[PDB]
Amino acid sequence: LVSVNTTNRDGQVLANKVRSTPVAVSTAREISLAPVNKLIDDIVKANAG
Amino acid sequence: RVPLGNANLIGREELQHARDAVTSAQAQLDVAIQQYNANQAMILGTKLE
Repeated sequence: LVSVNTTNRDGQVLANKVRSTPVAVSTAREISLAPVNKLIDDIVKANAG
Repeated sequence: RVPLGNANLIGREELQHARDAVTSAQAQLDVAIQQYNANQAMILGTKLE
């Protein structure tokens, strides 16, 4: 049950501001490729002689 | 042929030709060896499977 005050009505009805900061950033599910690079180096070294 | 030339019993062009023949044979052998090595790069001495 919500009761909203209206005594002060200095007009601002539609938002008119921007911000350079995101909302709800999620980083999990971003993979680091180091181990696969190590595997690739190992494979390349084995077939060069 | 070298000893005869040492005593000056053959022309010097004959010695030059023989020495150049030795060098050319060496170069041809090098070509053959490198060809064989190139072929062996695709096997690397591993079993068939």
